[PDB]
Amino acid sequence: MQIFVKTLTGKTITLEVEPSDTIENVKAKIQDKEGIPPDQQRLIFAGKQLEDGRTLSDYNIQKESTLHLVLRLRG
Amino acid sequence: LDWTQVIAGQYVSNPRFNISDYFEIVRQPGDGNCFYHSIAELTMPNKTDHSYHYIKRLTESAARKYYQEEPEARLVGLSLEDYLKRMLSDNEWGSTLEASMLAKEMGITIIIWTVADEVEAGIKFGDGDVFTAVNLLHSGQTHFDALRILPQF
Repeated sequence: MQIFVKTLTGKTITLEVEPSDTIENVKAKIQDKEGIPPDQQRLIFAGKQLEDGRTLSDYNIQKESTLHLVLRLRG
Repeated sequence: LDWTQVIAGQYVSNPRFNISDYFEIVRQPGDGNCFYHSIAELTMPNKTDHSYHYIKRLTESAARKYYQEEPEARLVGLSLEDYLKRMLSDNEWGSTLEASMLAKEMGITIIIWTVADEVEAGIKFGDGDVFTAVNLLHSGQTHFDALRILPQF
């Protein structure tokens, strides 16, 4: 199915995923399309930061849902 | 300026600009305590190269209070105690996680502007605005300096 990820930038990407995909799977998909290391990624939905181990379905995240991608910035 | 609250007390925004157009940049050492030097710069009078030690202490008490519930501490995956031992080491990098905890601990707003030589985004900890906030510059993906709003604003 399809969901959208809005990057820090505000860039809006599409992702092909299953409800059974883990938040971790999703982060590796994001790394594949946009080149962002997963350990830098915070995916947020409905005011909650989403846990790597859980699935899109564990989160009741349906088709064409939009996630926010906030980065961890170190220096 | 358009801020969206993605999680409680955390806001994101997407303006594009050169940093030199709105801010003076006050460069900070490369030692790499820069995140702490940058906060000292903007919050501590008589700030010198040793002032950061005190922000590291406010960071240590902030963590004792907020670390275990910070969303971003889940990407760190250290116990509160291991985090502390690492964070208090000399040269240890600060980040958006310390900005979130210091915002609460110091009752301030901190904004980190990251630059992809221009500005790609900002992340804001706390409810205040660019004028009353502590403004940090994140550059090269690996470095912080302080910013001061230019005189005419």
